[PDB]
Amino acid sequence: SNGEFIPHIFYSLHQIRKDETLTGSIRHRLKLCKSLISENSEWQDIIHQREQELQIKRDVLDDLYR
Amino acid sequence: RQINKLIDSLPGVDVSAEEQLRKIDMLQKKLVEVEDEKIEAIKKKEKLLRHVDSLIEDFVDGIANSKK
Repeated sequence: SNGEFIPHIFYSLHQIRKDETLTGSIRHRLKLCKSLISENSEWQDIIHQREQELQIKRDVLDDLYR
Repeated sequence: RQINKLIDSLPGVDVSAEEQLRKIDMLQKKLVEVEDEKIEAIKKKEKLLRHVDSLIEDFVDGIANSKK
């Protein structure tokens, strides 16, 4: 997901933690973050499989030449 | 003049026939030989087609063992 929308919330959150509209805006951005993350070792395994296909075919052509 | 052009355009005739008969026999021999050559060529082409077939079943076995 996008990582540029999170420090914007952290700035105001820092201000509130140091001290309705401020926390209201913070929540208004946090909802957009909720919908964003909701919309958006494992892949390694998958990588190998895809290449497995490529390797078998290369071996066949190499069977023709040799 | 058309008659002169036609009698001059006719194929080369001969007073004897042994030439013609000889030509016929020779042509027969050539026919037999070229037939045999055809047979051989057909055989070789068949062999090659068998080979590239073999390649194709290799590929099919590959993808079959692959995606499923």
